[PDB]
Amino acid sequence: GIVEQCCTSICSLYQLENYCN
Amino acid sequence: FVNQHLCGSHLVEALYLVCGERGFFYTPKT
Ligand SMILES: [Cl-]
Ligand SMILES: [Zn+2]
Repeated sequence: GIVEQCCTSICSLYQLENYCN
Repeated sequence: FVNQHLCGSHLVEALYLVCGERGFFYTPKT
């Protein structure tokens, strides 16, 4: 999930947009 | 865009800004 990807590691803007609706 | 570990409410606010009117889903469930 997002925690592992953006909290634990670092996320680009493009990886953040995968969690938009 | 910032290049940093976004956690807690900092990750949620980020999602709000980036998703806009689209809205988003926040499911921390590992
Ligand atoms: Cl903090
Ligand atoms: Zn803080």
